Amino acid sequence: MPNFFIDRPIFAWVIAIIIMLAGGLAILKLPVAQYPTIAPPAVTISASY
Amino acid sequence: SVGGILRSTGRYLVLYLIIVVGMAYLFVRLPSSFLPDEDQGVFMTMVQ
Amino acid sequence: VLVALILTPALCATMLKPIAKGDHGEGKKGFFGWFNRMFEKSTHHYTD
Amino acid sequence: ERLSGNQAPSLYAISLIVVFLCLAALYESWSIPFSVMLVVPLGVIGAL
Ligand SMILES: CCCCCCCCCC[N+](C)(C)[O-]
Ligand SMILES: CCCCCCCCCC
Ligand SMILES: CCCCCCCC
Repeated sequence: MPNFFIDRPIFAWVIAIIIMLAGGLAILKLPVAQYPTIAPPAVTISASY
Repeated sequence: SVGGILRSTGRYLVLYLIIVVGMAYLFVRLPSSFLPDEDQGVFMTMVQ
Repeated sequence: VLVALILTPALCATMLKPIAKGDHGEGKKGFFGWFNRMFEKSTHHYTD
Repeated sequence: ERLSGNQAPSLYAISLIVVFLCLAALYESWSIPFSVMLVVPLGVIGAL
């Protein structure tokens, strides 16, 4: 694989550029927060007498 | 015929740019919808 | 590892400037000249 | 209609960019791909 891309430097760039482009487009859509869902979920039953 | 086109070259590059402008015009001109209305062998009549 | 097997070798074969046999940047001028002599000397200390 | 909708122009831009990059890998050239990419408007004109 190294000897393949040593002779084919433009191919090597294409793979890198496509990965970078995919990454760039991902940053636009990706949500932003402090933490992910780390808190375990809770259910509360509320009753009144 | 192709042999004669390559002797000109620059002539047909100007014709290409007119096709690109022609393409650009039709695209801008063409109205846009989502999905066409289909005949489903059924319809309804509203009475108010 | 994929970048190091695909891109890095391609760049090394095209972008890297040829280094002459025996040259370890000891003859460079300024700070880099001093650092290279320091490191080459520090390597001899370490290996010993 | 209000929130989001017209995202086609950006996807067509990305499509042609990725096709150019893939053509560049196939031919091992930044220039040769254009010979293929310049055919696109000759097809789009007919559709319009
Ligand atoms: C962000 C894309 C920039 C890619 C430009 C690469 C061409 C410069 C020459 C590098 N080379 C192909 C010889 O390794
Ligand atoms: C010298 C060739 C330049 C490489 C083209 C990079 C394409 C950018 C895609 C966003
Ligand atoms: C890079 C380490 C050099 C020091 C070696 C220790 C010699 C006593």
